Amino acid sequence: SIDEIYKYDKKQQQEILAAKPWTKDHHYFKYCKISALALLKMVMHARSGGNLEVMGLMLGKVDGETMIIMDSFALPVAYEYMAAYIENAKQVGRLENAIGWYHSHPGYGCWLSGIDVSTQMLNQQFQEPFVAVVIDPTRTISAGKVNLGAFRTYPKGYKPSEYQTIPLNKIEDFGVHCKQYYALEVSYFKSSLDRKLLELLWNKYWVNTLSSSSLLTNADYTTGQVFDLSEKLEQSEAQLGDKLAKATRDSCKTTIEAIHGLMSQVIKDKLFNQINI
Amino acid sequence: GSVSVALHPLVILNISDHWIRMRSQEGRPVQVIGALIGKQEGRNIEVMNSFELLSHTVEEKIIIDKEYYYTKEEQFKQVFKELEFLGWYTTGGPPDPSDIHVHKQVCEIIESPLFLKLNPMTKHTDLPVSVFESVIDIINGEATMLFAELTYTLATEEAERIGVDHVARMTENSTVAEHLIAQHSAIKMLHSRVKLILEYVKASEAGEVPFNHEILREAYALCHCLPVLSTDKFKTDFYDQCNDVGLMAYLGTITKTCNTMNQFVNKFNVLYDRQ
Amino acid sequence: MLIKVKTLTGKEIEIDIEPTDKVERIKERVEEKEGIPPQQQRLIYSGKQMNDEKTAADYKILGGSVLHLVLALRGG
Ligand SMILES: CC(C)n1nc(C(F)F)cc1C(=O)Nc1ccc([C@H]2[C@@H](O)CCCc3cncn32)c(-c2ccccc2)c1
Ligand SMILES: [Zn+2]
Repeated sequence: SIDEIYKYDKKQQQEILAAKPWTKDHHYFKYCKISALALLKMVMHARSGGNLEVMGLMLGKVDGETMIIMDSFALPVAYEYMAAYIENAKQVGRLENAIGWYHSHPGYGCWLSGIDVSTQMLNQQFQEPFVAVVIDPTRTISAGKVNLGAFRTYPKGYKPSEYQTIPLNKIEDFGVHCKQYYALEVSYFKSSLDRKLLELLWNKYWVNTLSSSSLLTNADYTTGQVFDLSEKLEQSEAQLGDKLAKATRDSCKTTIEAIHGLMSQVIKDKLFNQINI
Repeated sequence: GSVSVALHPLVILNISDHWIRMRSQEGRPVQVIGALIGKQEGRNIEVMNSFELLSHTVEEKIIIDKEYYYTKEEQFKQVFKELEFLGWYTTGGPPDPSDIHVHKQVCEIIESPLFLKLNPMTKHTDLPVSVFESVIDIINGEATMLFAELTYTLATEEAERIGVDHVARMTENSTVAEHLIAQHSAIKMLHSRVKLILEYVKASEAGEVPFNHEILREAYALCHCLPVLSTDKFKTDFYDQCNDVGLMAYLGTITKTCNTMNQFVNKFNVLYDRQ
Repeated sequence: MLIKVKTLTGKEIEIDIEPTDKVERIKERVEEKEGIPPQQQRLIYSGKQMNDEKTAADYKILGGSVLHLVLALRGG
């Protein structure tokens, strides 16, 4: 039956909030579990603004080293409207409180800006569990895959690459504000049961899958991945003379995606072209 | 379209999450009530994002707690400029008299209310059919209105399509199998459609069904279109793509071999030459 | 008299005041509780932001009203 993500346990949440285990170690949070509804609403709001920028809050809880997100609600926008709409979190009947904020970067990669990192610093300083989601609408529309942006920042006065596609303009902002935040591994959870049963509506499409036009839809994504892998491997070599394991994993995922696209193309060719010859 | 009802896949996920959250919170499954909004263009439904509208479910009666919905109206109007109340949703099987009472309460707010009855306990292949809305039948005496089911459509936008694809099985069970099961399902449903078309053609040939001169003409056109792009330029492009993917696989099999060789020499340097 | 202010995450703080106390006094009490500057902090009751000049005459609760604390950047 698995599940067990739901059934918000108030006592455990209060205990983990009062313990404050992330104050001692800065790299406490490493895994971000976004829900299906969270992603659906986030991407819908991100694309419902086109090239304009949208932002809202996302509700969830904390379990050990993972931060689970169950819901997300948009915002009207800096004026009194946003503050008035914030009361929705405590006005409705829901036990998930609030865990962070999401905001879109329409065509500017997935990194965190200077104002973004400053707001995240403030939010972490006075609201201990907080994460920032920096999803990109244009990239997921063009490439057909969703890129995630869980980018929790570091504390002030403390000292301790993936979507590097910004050609000219905002790459300067990327370089200066790069060590001020660390990415979180995004691992999606499906509630199973009802949603797993109802996911048959994806099977209803059956045409975008049969004609996917892969390997050209996200050609720029693969070229960027290879470009990142090149200096990842160069850094692994410099250290060697485990970054090599990470470079090997990245190469394996990129190659697996390429071979999956080729397999889809071969299946389509066998299904359609090799009939009535 | 004959009845112009278009549901969005986000509404179904909203109802499912609502039902699951309430079931986990209260231990047992519990009936839920909602409020579908959307855009009306005279003869169009176009349901979109739905909100809670908890109301009350006390004993056997549903009380009019619609003041909370009234407060939620201006709240959702701030983020949805072009969206208006259209109906309400529920979780259960066939319609019940309680559903009739709640629908009567809802008609006070809006003139054309819908009634979605997403069934989560279903155990049959095709999806639960959304909304059983009615034009309200009136007879002499008591109104005794019923619901006259009309068809629905699953029109979806691009962002919704990408999100649904991501939630669906896509990339313990290996990535090859997860990638291939989607193709297997798509090809299976295409094969079922083509097989049923072939069965209709055979039935028309034998004589079970009347001879429709246009269905077989469309079938002949479909058969004639079957060899898609069989050009020499298509073959050249396909072979170029295959060679590119082969090179991209070679670069990466080399990387994996280098990684394993590095591990081997690391283990070898601490076993034989202790320096 | 003795009210509670909750942040978005759900953290509760219990601050004691008098009926004639001002909202600036509320912000200063929250500052002494955690350390949030008054200009980087917004207070909400019943879904409406408090004005910074009214001495809690219509906010009479007598039973510890729940206030909502929202962090905001300086001057928007
Ligand atoms: C969670 C919200 C309420 N919030 N809390 C706190 C904190 F002070 F408490 C602070 C905040 C908050 O709204 N921040 C914020 C900051 C900057 C932007 C814009 C800004 O730079 C302008 C250039 C574009 C941009 C790219 N990346 C961030 N932006 C936004 C923002 C993003 C999308 C739509 C509208 C606004 C929000
Ligand atoms: Zn940003």
